[PDB]
Amino acid sequence: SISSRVKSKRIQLGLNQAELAQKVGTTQQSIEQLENGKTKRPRFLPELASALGVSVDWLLNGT
Repeated sequence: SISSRVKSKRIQLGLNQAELAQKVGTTQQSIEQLENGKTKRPRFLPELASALGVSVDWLLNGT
C-alpha cells in the first residue's frame, strides 16, 4: 500500500520523516499517519510523488 511504498522510497533516498515533511511542506504528524496507514488520500499527493521521484499512480496502486 501507500504507507509501505512511501517508507520504502524515502529510505532509498536517505530521508527521515521530518525531512520528507519539510520537502512536501506538511507536518511531521501527517507523514506519520500516512506511514501508519491512517491516511490514504492526503491533499499533498502530487507533492509527495515529486519529492519521492515517483508517479502518483505508483504510490496509490503499485503499478
